[PDB]
Amino acid sequence: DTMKVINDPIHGHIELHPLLVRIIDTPQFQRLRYIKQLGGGYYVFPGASHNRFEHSLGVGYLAGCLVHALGEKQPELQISERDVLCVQIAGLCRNLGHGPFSHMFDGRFIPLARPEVKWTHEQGSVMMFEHLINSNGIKPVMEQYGLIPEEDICFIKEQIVGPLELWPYKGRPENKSFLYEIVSNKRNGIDVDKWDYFARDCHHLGIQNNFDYKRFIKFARVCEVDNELRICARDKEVGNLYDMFHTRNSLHRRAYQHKVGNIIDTMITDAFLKADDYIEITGAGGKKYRISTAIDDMEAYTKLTDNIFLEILYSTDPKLKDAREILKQIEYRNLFKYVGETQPTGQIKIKREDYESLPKEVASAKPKVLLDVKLKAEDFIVDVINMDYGMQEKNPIDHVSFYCKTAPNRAIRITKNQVSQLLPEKFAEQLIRVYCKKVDRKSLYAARQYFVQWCADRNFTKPQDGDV
Amino acid sequence: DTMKVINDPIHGHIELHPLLVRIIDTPQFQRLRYIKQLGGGYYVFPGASHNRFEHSLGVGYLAGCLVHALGEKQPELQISERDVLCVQIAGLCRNLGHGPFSHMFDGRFIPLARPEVKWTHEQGSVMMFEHLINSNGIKPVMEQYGLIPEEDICFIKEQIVGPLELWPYKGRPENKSFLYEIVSNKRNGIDVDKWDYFARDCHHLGIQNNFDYKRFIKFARVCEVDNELRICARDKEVGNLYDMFHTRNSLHRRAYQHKVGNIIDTMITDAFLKADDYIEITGAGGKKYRISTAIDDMEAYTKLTDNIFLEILYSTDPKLKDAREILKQIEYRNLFKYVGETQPTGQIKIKREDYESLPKEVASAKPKVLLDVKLKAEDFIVDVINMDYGMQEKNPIDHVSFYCKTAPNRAIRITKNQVSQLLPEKFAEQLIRVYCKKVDRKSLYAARQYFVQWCADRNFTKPQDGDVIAPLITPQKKEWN
Amino acid sequence: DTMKVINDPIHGHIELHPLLVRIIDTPQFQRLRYIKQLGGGYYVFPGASHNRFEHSLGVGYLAGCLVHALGEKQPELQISERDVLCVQIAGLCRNLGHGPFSHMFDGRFIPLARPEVKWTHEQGSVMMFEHLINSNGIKPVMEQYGLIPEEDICFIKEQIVGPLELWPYKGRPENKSFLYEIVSNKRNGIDVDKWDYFARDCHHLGIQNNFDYKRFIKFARVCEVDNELRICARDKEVGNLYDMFHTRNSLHRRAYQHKVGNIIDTMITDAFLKADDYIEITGAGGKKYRISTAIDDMEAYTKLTDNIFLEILYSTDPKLKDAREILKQIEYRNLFKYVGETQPTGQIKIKREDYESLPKEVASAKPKVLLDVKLKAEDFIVDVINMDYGMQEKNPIDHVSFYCKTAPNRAIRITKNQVSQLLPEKFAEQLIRVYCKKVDRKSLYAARQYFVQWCADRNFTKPQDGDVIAPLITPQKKEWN
Amino acid sequence: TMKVINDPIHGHIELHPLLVRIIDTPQFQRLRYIKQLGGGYYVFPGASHNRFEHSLGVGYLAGCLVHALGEKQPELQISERDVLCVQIAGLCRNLGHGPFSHMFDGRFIPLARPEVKWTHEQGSVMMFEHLINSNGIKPVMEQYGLIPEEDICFIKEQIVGPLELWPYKGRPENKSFLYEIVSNKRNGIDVDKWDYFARDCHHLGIQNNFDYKRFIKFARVCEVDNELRICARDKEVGNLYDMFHTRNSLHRRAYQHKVGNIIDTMITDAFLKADDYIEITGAGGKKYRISTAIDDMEAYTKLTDNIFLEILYSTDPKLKDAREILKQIEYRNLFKYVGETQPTGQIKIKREDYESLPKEVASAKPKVLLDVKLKAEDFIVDVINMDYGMQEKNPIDHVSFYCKTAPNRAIRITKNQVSQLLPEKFAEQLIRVYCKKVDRKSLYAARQYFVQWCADRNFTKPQDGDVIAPLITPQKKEWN
Ligand SMILES: Nc1ncnc2c1ncn2[C@H]1C[C@H](O)[C@@H](COP(=O)(O)OP(=O)(O)OP(=O)(O)O)O1
Ligand SMILES: Nc1ncnc2c1ncn2[C@H]1C[C@H](O)[C@@H](COP(=O)(O)OP(=O)(O)OP(=O)(O)O)O1
Ligand SMILES: Nc1ncnc2c1ncn2[C@H]1C[C@H](O)[C@@H](COP(=O)(O)OP(=O)(O)OP(=O)(O)O)O1
Ligand SMILES: Nc1ncnc2c1ncn2[C@H]1C[C@H](O)[C@@H](COP(=O)(O)OP(=O)(O)OP(=O)(O)O)O1
Ligand SMILES: [Mg+2]
Ligand SMILES: [Mg+2]
Ligand SMILES: [Mg+2]
Ligand SMILES: [Mg+2]
Ligand SMILES: [Mg+2]
Ligand SMILES: [Mg+2]
Ligand SMILES: [Mg+2]
Ligand SMILES: [Mg+2]
Ligand SMILES: [Mg+2]
Ligand code: NA
Ligand code: NA
Ligand code: NA
Ligand code: NA
Ligand code: NI
Repeated sequence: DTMKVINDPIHGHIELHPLLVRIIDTPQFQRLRYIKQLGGGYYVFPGASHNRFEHSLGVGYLAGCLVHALGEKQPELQISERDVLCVQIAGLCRNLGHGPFSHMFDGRFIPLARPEVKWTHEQGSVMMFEHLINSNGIKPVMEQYGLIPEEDICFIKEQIVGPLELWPYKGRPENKSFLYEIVSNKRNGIDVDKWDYFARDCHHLGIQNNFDYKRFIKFARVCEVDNELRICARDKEVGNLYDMFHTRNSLHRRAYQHKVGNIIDTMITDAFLKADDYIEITGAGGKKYRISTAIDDMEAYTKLTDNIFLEILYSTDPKLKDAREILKQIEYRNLFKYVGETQPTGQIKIKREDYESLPKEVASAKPKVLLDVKLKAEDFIVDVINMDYGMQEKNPIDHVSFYCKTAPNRAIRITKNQVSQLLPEKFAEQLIRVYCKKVDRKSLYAARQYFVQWCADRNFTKPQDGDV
Repeated sequence: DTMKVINDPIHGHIELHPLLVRIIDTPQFQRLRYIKQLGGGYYVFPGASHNRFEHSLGVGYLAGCLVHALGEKQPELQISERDVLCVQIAGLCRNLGHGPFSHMFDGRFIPLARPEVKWTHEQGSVMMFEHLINSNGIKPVMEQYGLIPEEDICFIKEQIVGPLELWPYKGRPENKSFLYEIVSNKRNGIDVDKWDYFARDCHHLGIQNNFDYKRFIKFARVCEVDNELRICARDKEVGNLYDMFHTRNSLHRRAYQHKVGNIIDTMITDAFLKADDYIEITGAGGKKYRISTAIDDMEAYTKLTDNIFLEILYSTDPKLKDAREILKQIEYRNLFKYVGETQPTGQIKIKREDYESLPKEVASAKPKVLLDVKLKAEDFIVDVINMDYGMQEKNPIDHVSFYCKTAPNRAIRITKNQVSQLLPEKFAEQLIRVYCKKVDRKSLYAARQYFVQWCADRNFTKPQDGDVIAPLITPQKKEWN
Repeated sequence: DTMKVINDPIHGHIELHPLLVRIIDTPQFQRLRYIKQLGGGYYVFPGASHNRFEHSLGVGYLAGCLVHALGEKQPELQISERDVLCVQIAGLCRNLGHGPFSHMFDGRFIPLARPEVKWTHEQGSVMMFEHLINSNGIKPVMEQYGLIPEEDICFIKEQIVGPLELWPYKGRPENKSFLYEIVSNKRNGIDVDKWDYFARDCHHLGIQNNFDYKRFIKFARVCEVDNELRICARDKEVGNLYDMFHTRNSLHRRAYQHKVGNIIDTMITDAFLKADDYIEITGAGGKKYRISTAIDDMEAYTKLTDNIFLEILYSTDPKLKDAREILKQIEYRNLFKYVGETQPTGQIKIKREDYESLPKEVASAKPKVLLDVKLKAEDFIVDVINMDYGMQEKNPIDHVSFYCKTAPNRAIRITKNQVSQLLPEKFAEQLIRVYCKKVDRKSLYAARQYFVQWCADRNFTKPQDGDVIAPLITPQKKEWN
Repeated sequence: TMKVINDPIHGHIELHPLLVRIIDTPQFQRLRYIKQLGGGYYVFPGASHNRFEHSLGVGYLAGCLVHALGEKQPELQISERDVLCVQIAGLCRNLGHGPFSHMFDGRFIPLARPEVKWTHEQGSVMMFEHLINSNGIKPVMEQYGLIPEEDICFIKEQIVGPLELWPYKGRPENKSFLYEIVSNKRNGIDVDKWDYFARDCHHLGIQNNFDYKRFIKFARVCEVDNELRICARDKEVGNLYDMFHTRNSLHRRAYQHKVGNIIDTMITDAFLKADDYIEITGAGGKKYRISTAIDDMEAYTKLTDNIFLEILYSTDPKLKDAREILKQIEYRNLFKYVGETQPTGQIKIKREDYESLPKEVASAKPKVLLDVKLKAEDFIVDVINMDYGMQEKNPIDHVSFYCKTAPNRAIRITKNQVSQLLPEKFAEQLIRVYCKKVDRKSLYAARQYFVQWCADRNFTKPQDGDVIAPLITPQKKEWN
C-alpha cells in the first residue's frame, strides 16, 4: 500500500495517502460517482455532467493543502501528521450524505415525502461515514497509520456536522480550534468545499471562476481571537473575500437557481413522489425500503443514486405510468411552464414550513377580471429561493478576523464602512417563482392572473410583465 | 418554435437551429446523456464524467462551422442552407448508435456475446436515426425548413456510415463530394468528430490539447483532385496535420488505452456477459431483448445505457450474483493485476481470431525459474491493442491534398520526405498487455515469469521492466542484451 | 493584398482585411508595440508585459464581431461592408493616442507638466490617426475598397472622440446611430475596448474574470428607444451587465490601482518631470520637442514611447542625473513606502485642485505621541483615486435598454430594485493612499501617527490596520469604537 | 520575510528574501527589457514576454523539483542551503542573454566578433559574478547559511557546466543529481524548458501538451554506474518522447517561423550597420560597442532591446543605413521568402559554410528565359538545425528509469522497446532562401535560381515546387 497519484482536471496530480485510498475504495464512497453535483442543472448546462465523487476528491485535497500550509508557516501550532490525515478524511467524506440529484433530494424531495423528519446532507454524511467505517474494516487500518479511532472518528464527524450535541468540541482541544475551520466553517462560511465547487462547477458549466483559493491559502495565518486560535486572513485581502461571496451569489443566479434547471428538479421530485410506493431498495437484513425511507438504513441509502431516475424512466409496470410520464415529458421538453416572479418587500422571509401552503393561496386568489378556466392548488408550483451570503441576513465578513503585515500575530476586525461604499447594503433576499402544470394557452393566461392577484394580496413586488 | 443558444464548456455559446432542437428533444437523442464518452476511463481519470450527449452537440456545431467557412470563402461551391442543415444533422447524429460505456460495447462486449454478427456503432447510428425520425414526426419538420426528406435522410445516413451500396453516393451528386468529408472522413480520417473529442476529452481528462481545429478551418479550401472536389489544406500546414495524428495517438496512449481503464472495461464486459441471460429489456410490440440482442430493436436499444451497470450492481436476484460480484470487486478495487506489456517485432500482426489462443500460450510457456504456483490459461487475460493513424498501415497524409498561396485552387501532393526526417516510418502497430486474475504476490511473481518467457519464445519486444520483473529470463534472449 | 490571418492568444486566429493591414504597417501604428498596456503594473504583475499594439488588434477584431453580428441578425439596419470596415478601423485606431506607460502619461504626467492644457488619449488618437492617414497614402487605398474618405474619416474620428462640432454626428445619419455605440460608448460604457482589455489583462495578470462578451453579442439587438436606434440587450442579461461593471471595478481594485503599481507610476512620472527640460525629441521640420510638448506634433509623438524610461536610465548626461537616480532607485526597489489608506465619508469628493494641499495637511497633524523624528509636507505623497462604474455617480444600467424574447422590437428599462436587493447603492467613491519618502523604521512609525491623526481630523474612515499602526490615536475617535 | 509574486503560468510563487535581494538589482531587472522570443513578437502579437518573468519561473521550478526529491528521499540529505543554491541558479541562468535573446548569440555575435566564442551561458556566469560583487550579496548569502566560496562555485557550475573523475567542485559526487535540475547537459531534461514550454505557449496562442508537474511527481534519484542521477518512471517514457516532440513543434511553428527569422536577420543586419556608431558607457566611463559590450558587465547591463529603438529614433547621419533597415521592418517591406529545402541523408551544412551559400545560389544556371539576373548579395540563405537537443542522438538513450517493483534500481529503455511510431532520426536541417529584391520579376528569377540549386545539390523538392517553378521540377525524376 504506497501513495497513489490521481490526475484531476481542476487540481492536477493529487497524492492520496494509502488510508485515504482504503476509504475511497468502498461502496459507500464510490456511490458518489452516480450522483450529479448539479442535479437538474445538467439539463440546462450540458457540460455539467460531473458527479459528487470527483468533487469529494477535490475537497479532501484542498483540506490537506490548507492544513499543510498553516503547519509549514507556523510550526508552533504543532499540527501533526495525524491531524493532517484527519482533516483530509473529513474533507473527503463531507459529501457522503448527498442523495439523488444532490440538492434536489434534501432541498425538495425529502421535505415533501417525509415532512416530519429533519434531514440534512451533513447528518447524512456522518451516518454514511459511520456506515463506511464499520462495513469496511477501516478502524484497524486507522490504527495501523497512527490514528486513534475513538478520538479521531469523533473529530472527523465534528468537522462535518459541527459540535455533536465552553469549548464544545470533543475531538480536539481548544489549542487546535483552527482545524475546525477548514472543512466546514460554521462561523463565516469560508471553507474548502466552496473552493472546490467554484472551480469545478465553472470548468463544467462554461462560466469562468473569478476567485483565487490559492492566493487565500498563501495569506492565511492562525492567530488568537478572544482566547481561541482561529484562521485569519490578511487585512488587504478583505476585498477578495467580499468578491468570493459575490462569486457564490453569481453562480446561484446564473446556474444553480436557473428557472429551467429548478423546474426540471421539481419535475424529477414529482416523479419520485409518484413512484415512491413502487421502487424497492433492499437494505439491512433483506428489509425493503422506498425512495423516501432509504434514509433510515444506510445499507439501502448506499444504493440510492441518480439511477432511480432511469429505473423510473425505463419501467414498464403500469403502476409507474404517471411517474414515468413525467420523466418522458422532461425528455420531450414539455416542461411545467413559468408564470412569473416576485420578491417580498423588506427583510420579510417566507419560512420553509409555509412552502406547502403557497400553491393553495395562489389558487384561492380572486383575480382582476373573470376567468373561463379555474385552476386548483395542485396545478401550481411556487418555488421560494433564498439568495444570501451564507449567513442569512448577516454580513459574513463581520465574522472574519484579519492580521496586518506589521503584527502578524495580532487579530483584528474590519467593518463594512472601512472597506468600500460600492458593496451591497443587504446580504439576503428571496425570490418567488410560480409555474403552472397546465400548459395550454388559456390555463397559462388564468395562472398569470391568479399569480398577479396573489402578489397584490401579499404586498409583494409587482411582477415584471416580462413575456405578454 | 425558435433557435436555441446552448452554453458548452468547450465551444462556448452555440446556436441550434429549431430542426436540430426537435431532433435533440427526443428519447433517442437524450439517451446519450446516460452513456459515458470514455467508459471505464472515468474509473481512472475522475474528470472524465462527460457523456456522448454533449460530444454530439459539439460535433454538430463543428460540422456547421466547417461547412459555413467553406461556403463563405468559396461561394462558387454553391453550398445551400439545406446542405448546411444536413451536414449539421449528420454531425449531431453520428454518435446515436453508441452503447453502454461507448467503445467497450462495440469493441469488447458485442464481439464476445454475438461473435457471428457484424455490429458497428456507425450502423447503430443509422438505425437509431431512422427510429428517431419515425417515432417523433420529424419528416414534416424537415419539410417545413426546406429539406427534402427522402433524399436528405439518405445524405445524412451516408455521411455517417459511408456509401449505402464511379460516384457511389445517392444523397448528393459528385459536385458536392467535399460535403462527405466533414462528419466522417473515410478517405483520410480528418473530420470534425475527432476535433470535438480532442478538445472535450482533454478538458475533462486533465491533459492539454495541442491541435488547433480553428486554424485548420481558416486554412481549408475545396479544390479539384483527380476530377473530384476535395477538402484540401494549405501546403505550409502539413506539419500540423502530422501533429494532429500524433495527438490522436497520444490520447490513445495516455488515456483511451490506459492499462487500468482497459482492465476495468474488460471486467465490466465480463459482468455484462454473465448478466446477459437474465436482464430483460422491453422493445417493440412488448417483445423481450437481452443486453446483446437489444441492438436488433431500436425501441429496446433506446433503453440500453450505462444504467445496466447499476441495474446489475444493485440487483438482489440470485441469478445475477456472479455478475454483481464482479462489479462489487471493481468498487473495492480488487482488479485483475497488470503483468506487463510487449509488441510484435516486424510486420506480423495478431488477428482477432487468434485472441482466444493467447492465454493458453502464456500459460504453456516454460520459464526456467523456481516456481511454487502453477497458473492455467483461464488465470491470464491477454489484451491486444491496435494503435495506428486511422488508416491501418497507411500514412493518412498521403491521402490529403494541399494548395499553395500562389494558386489557391490548384491541389498538389506532398510526400513525407518533403516534410521532415523526424516523422514516423510506420503507421500501425500492436501492443499486447497481459494481466493475471490471481492477485496474490506469489501468483503475480509467477505470472511475470510466464509472461516474459512467452515474449522471448514469440520473439516479441523485451518488456520495459523486463530485467526487474524477470531477471532470470531476460539473459536467454541475445537480441535483448 | 488578400486577407491576412494573425494568431492572438485571446481571440485565436483573427482575419485582417488588406486595408486594415495597410493601416497597421505604419510607424504610427507599430509605435504601440513599445507602450505597455498597464504601465507600472508590469513592475508588480510580471505577466503584464503586453503592449497597446496587441490590445488594438483585439479591439478592431471585436468591433468587427459586434457589427457583423448585428448586420446578420438585422438586415433591415442596412449595415454595409463599408460600415463594417469603418467600425473595424475605429476599433483598431482608438488607442493610437496613448503615451509612455499608457494611463500614467495622460493621468499623471501631462496634468503635472502642462497644467494649462486639456489632453486626453482620445484627442491624441484622432490627431495620430490623421497623421497616420496623411503620412502613409491611406486615402487612395480607402477608395479602392469602397470607402469615401471625406465622410468615412469623419465617421472613424467621431467613433473615437464623440461629436466633432438635433443629431450631432456628421459621419453617418441618425438611421445608423447604433454604429456609434460599438467602439466607444459614452451613453453607458458598454463597448468593445473593455471587452478586449478584460480578457487580455486577466490572461496576463494571472487573475480570471467571469464576463462573457460572446454571450452578450448573441443577445444584443438594435431597437428603437425614444426615437433613436440603440444597441439593447435581452432582459435576462441584466444581471450579467451589473456583473460586467463589478468586474471592471475588481480589476481596478486588484491591479490597475495596486498601491505599489501606483507608487511606481508616481516615481516614473517624477523622473520624467525631472528629465523634461533635457530630453529632445525631433519632430516636423527638424523642430525640437520635450516629453511634455511632443503631444503638439505627431511626428515627434510618434517617437515617444516607453523607450524614454530607458533613455533616462542609461543616460550619462549630468543634467539627467536627478531623473536617472529616481529610476535607479526603482531598480533597487527603494520605493516610497506605503503608510495607509482611507476613504472620505459622505459625498465629500476631494477635487483635483485640492490634491496639492493634502501632503501639507498630513504633515501638520498633531498626533499627541512622543515623536523624535519630524516629517515635512514634501516627505508625504497623497494619491487620490476615483473608483466608479464609468459614469461618475450614475448607475450605467439605468442607461441600457432591454427587450423580451416575445417582443424583440420593444425596448424597456429595468430598475435596480427589479434586479436584486444585493446590488450597490452607490456607484462612485474615492480612495486616498498615503506614502512616505523617508523609509527608515522611525520615519515610518511617525508617518503612520500623522496619517491616522489626519484621518481622524478629517472624519475619514478608520484605516484597516489603524489599531496596530497607531494604537494611541484610534481610541480618540468615538465613531471608530 | 517571504515575498509572494503572482505569475500567470505558475500562480502565486514564494520568493525567499535572499532571492528578492538578487532580483532587485540592475543586473537582474535588465531582463525586463529583453524579449524572450526576439523577433517572434513581430509574427505572434501575444509574444511580448521578457526574460525577466521566464527567469522567475525557472527559479520557481528548480525549487519545486529539488524540494520534491528531498521530501520523497530524505536519504539524499538535501539541505535548505542546497535548495536555495539550486533556486538561485535557476533564477540566474538567463542573466547572460542579449538584445532579442537568441538573435544576439545565434546571429549577431558570430557575425560581429567571429574570433570570440560567446554563449549566453558564459554571459550568465559573468553577469552573476558582477551582480554578486556590485550589490553586496555575499554577506546576505552568509546571513541565510550559504558559504559563498563553495556556493558561488556551485551556482556557476549549474549554469555553465564543469569550470575546468568527478569534475565539479561546488558539490561532491553524492549530490551529483543537483546538477541535473537547472541545465541538464546529459539529456536536456531541465526546468528551463519546462518554463518556456508553458510560458511561450500561453503568449503565442499555441497550447502546451507537456505536463512538468507529472514528471516531478514521478522523478526519483537512483544510482546509475556509481553516480546518483535523476530517473523517471519506466511508464513515463512515452511522455518524454512527447516532451521533445513538443520542443520540436514549438521550433517548427514559432521559433523558426520563416518570417520571424527574416525579421531577426534584418534586425541583426541593422545592428551590424550601427555597431561602429552606438556607444555604451561601462566601467570607469570607458566606451563600448554593441559587439564589445560583452567584455564589460557594466556596459552589458545596459545593452537590451532598447538598442533597436535607439537606432530607430536616431537622427545621426552615421546611423542612416541602420535606421533605414528598421524603418523597412515597420512598413513590412521585408526580404521575400523564395523557398525551402533539406539536405538528403545525414549531410549537414556547417556554420563556417553559411556565408558562401548565397554565391552558390546566384551561380546556379537555371535553363529558363531570364531578363533579370541576380547577384550573391541579393540572396539570404538561412540554415536551421532542428533536433532533439543532442545532435544526431536520441536523448532518451541518456535517461535512466525505475520500475514500480524496484524503485531504487535504475534501468535503460531502448527506442524499439517503446514504439515503432517514433522518429527514425533525431536531427535534420532546413535551408530557407530569401530575396532582397522584392519586385515580381526578381522573385520569379530568384525562384528559378533556388530550384536549380536544389536540383544541383540533390536537395528535397520544395513543397510548392510545381507551382513556383513548373519548368524546373520535371528535371528530377525522384520529384515526378
Ligand atoms: N500520461 C499521462 N498524463 C496525464 N495523466 C495521466 C497520464 N497517464 C495516466 N494519467 C492519469 C490517470 C490517473 O488519474 C493518474 C495516475 O495514472 P498512472 O500513473 O497511469 O497510475 P497507475 O495506477 O495506472 O500506475 P502504477 O500503479 O503503475 O503506478 O494519472
Ligand atoms: N449568465 C449566464 N452565463 C453563462 N451561461 C448562462 C448564463 N445564463 C444561462 N446560461 C447558459 C445555460 C444554457 O446552456 C444557455 C442558455 O440559457 P439561457 O440564456 O438562460 O436561455 P433560456 O432558454 O433559459 O431562456 P430564454 O428562452 O428566455 O432565452 O446559457
Ligand atoms: N502552426 C501554427 N500554429 C499556430 N499559430 C501559428 C502557426 N504558424 C503560424 N502561426 C501564427 C503566426 C501568425 O500570427 C499567424 C499567421 O502565420 P502564418 O500562417 O505562418 O502566416 P504567414 O504570413 O507567414 O504565411 P503566408 O503569407 O505564407 O500565408 O499564425
Ligand atoms: N487580488 C489579487 N489577486 C491576484 N493577484 C494579486 C491580487 N492583488 C495583488 N496581486 C498580485 C500582484 C503581485 O504579483 C502579487 C503580490 O501582491 P500583493 O500581495 O498586493 O503584494 P504587496 O507587496 O503589495 O503587499 P504587502 O507588501 O502589503 O504584503 O500578487
Ligand atoms: Mg496503480
Ligand atoms: Mg458548500
Ligand atoms: Mg451553495
Ligand atoms: Mg429558452
Ligand atoms: Mg472517425
Ligand atoms: Mg479513436
Ligand atoms: Mg504572409
Ligand atoms: Mg510588499
Ligand atoms: Mg544551450
Ligand atoms: Na467546522
Ligand atoms: Na461612440
Ligand atoms: Na495606475
Ligand atoms: Na547542469
Ligand atoms: Ni500572458
